[PDB]
Amino acid sequence: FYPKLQSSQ
Amino acid sequence: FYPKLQSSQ
Amino acid sequence: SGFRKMAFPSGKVEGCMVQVTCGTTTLNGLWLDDVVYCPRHVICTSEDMLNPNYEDLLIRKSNHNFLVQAGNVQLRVIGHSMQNCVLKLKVDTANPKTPKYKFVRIQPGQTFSVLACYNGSPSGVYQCAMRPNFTIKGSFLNGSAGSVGFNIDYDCVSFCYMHHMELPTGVHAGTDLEGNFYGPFVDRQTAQAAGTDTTITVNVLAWLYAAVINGDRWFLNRFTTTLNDFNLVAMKYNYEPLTQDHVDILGPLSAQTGIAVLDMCASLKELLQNGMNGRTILGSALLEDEFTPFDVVRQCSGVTF
Amino acid sequence: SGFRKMAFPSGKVEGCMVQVTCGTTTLNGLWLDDVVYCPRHVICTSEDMLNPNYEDLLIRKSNHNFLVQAGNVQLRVIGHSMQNCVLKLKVDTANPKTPKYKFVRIQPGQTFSVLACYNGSPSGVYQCAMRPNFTIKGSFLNGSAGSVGFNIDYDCVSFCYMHHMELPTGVHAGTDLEGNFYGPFVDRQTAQAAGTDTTITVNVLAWLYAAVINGDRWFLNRFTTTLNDFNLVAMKYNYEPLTQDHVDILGPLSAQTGIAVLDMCASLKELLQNGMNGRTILGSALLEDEFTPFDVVRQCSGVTF
Repeated sequence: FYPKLQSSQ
Repeated sequence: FYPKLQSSQ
Repeated sequence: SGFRKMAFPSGKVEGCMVQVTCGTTTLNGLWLDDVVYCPRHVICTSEDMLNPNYEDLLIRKSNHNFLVQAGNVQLRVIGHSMQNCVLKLKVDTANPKTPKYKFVRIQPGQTFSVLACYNGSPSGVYQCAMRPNFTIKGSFLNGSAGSVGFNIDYDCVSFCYMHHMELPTGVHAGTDLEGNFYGPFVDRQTAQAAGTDTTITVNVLAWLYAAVINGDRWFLNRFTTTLNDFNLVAMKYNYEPLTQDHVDILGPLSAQTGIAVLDMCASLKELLQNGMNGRTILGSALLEDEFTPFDVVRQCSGVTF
Repeated sequence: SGFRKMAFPSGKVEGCMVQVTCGTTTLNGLWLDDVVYCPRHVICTSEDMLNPNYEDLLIRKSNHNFLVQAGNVQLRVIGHSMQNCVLKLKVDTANPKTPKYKFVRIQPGQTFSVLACYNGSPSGVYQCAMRPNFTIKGSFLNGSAGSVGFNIDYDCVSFCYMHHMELPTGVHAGTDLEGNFYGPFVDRQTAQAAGTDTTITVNVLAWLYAAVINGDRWFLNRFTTTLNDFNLVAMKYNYEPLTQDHVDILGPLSAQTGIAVLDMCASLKELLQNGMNGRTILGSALLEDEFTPFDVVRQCSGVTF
């Protein structure tokens, strides 16, 4: 997996 | 041991 | 990702905590509208907690015998009465921080957040479940009575627990906000004991679902079973029976994961008979039973208030 | 009695939580006085996730491209700047609910409470530790960036953490409130991995002291240890080395229980060798390391805020 910047769309 | 009502003094 | 023992935010409750002192006895009260609720044993002196006569103790009290402090403001008491095991102290100013609220009585297996307080001020907040034996595994010290348990829904605080006392095994007993005890306990210090406890089966299942939601999928298996066959096993390990209602409530989790409940029940069966095999689930070497299905959904879907 | 993973009361931080939207990207901000602090990747589009030049992305934005909402009120942004990995949005109104606060950078092993938010609204509060590998084992979903971690000192909130991102093992990384990341992580979605984590030894020992204070001694033994022999053993179990400062930090619990720190070290060596053999300690079948010595004293004495 890859890291996720945890804003929302 | 006995039950304790948990007020303070 | 991640799964934590998550409490509700406590600000709405924080604005309702006050201190109630009667003689040399002090505990916390809950100030809503123009009433403060607190355990009736605040009218006990140290020496009458063995067999108190609360009627007689209260009749010799008057309003000015109650010192109610809200921060650095004394509240003037203009009326007092007993409702079951709670004192209702009428005060002359309505709490301007009163949230939208209800008093609710919960059932064993349900969870809530506790704002533990001393002298009307919070020490912290944690999450509890009502055990099947009607005790609470709290963290409470002398002076903590009158702390409350609650749940939030949108903007409404449902008050469900007010703390009274500690049992000899160190677990805790209290009432709803109408002063009715949970469990066969009484507010006095004669000999009392918690009965045998059992594990909240539907909650463990909810927890395993949370694990799968978090990628802990090792306990999943190619097996299946029935509700009847599961409950034969669970009963042996001191688990509550799983009812069809419990299955229905586990529906949104089974739908979100793609695992049928009885498939999850099959994995739980294997976990009970063979154990976890030195592995852990969601950071625990025990099967956690203090998360409801809704607690899982609320946490993994990020429900806010 | 009892012992729980207890968080700080969240009310003061609840009153600082706002929503920040740039384009179609939304997350949380922290509103103190007339400044809103938020993670800088709010200025990213779905196309800017791998190798953003934030200076370049920022120069293309004006004040009115930042939509800040505090409940049902939009705040007017009158200025913006970047400080490391956070944005500071100056707004035209000071937050009337601003508490006494400080910005602090904590060390691995220290604990804090997280107020998990979405769309500027609180979802829940839980207790965390800065892991030795500079990750936190939180519970965070898409939209949770800008949630903060904190400690309270009676009436002063110390903000120590701002949430930014999730790593592939499902742990989390973030910054202090000056926008400096804990650990060697960066706010892009290229490949990143937490290093091997270790157990916070000083905290396991504090928790063992909490067990003694709550009446449990079954795990002690008749031995002592040198500090160096303790560390040679513990490190084979991926425990952090215990320093003399750690020993000093445990002095108060040592003094209250009558157990010398190196004697509790001997108990720990045996618990690691044996496991718990079907027992639990403060309700856990694992050695818990997210309680500091100060957390223990605070919960076992009734410290309030």
